[PDB]
Amino acid sequence: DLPPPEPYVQTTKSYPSKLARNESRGSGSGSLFSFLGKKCVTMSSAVVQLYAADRNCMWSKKCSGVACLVKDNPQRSYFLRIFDIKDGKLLWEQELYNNFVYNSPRGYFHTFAGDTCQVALNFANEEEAKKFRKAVTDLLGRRQ
Repeated sequence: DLPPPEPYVQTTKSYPSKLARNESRGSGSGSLFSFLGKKCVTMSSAVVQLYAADRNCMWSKKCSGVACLVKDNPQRSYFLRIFDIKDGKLLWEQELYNNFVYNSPRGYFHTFAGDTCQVALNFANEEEAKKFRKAVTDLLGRRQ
C-alpha cells in the first residue's frame, strides 16, 4: 500500500544558486530576478503521480505526467519539475535545496517537503523509481 503521510511544518528555505553569490556555499546578496542566463541539463525521465497528504491522512493526486530530473552543471543545482502529457506544460516544480535528501520508504513512492504542505510522488513503474533514487544518490555521491 501507499506510505503513511507525515506532518510537515515550515522552517527555513534558502538556495545558493538563487543567492547570486560567488559560487555555491554562501549567503549574502540582493540580486534581482534575472535577464538571460539558464543552462540546465536533464538526467532521466520517469512518469509519476504527484500526491498531497490531504487531511484525514489521505494522499490526493494533484497532477500526474512525465517527470524528469534536471541538473544544473553551470549553475550547480538540481531542480525537479513535472510536465503534463495532455497540456504538455509544467504541472509541478520543486527547487531542491542544499543538503538535499531523497526519501523512499516504499518500493516506488518517494516523499519530500513541499512549499508549505507535504507532497509525495509515485512513479508509474517500480524500476523507474529504483533507478530514480539510484540516480539521485549517484548524483549526491558524485557531488562536487
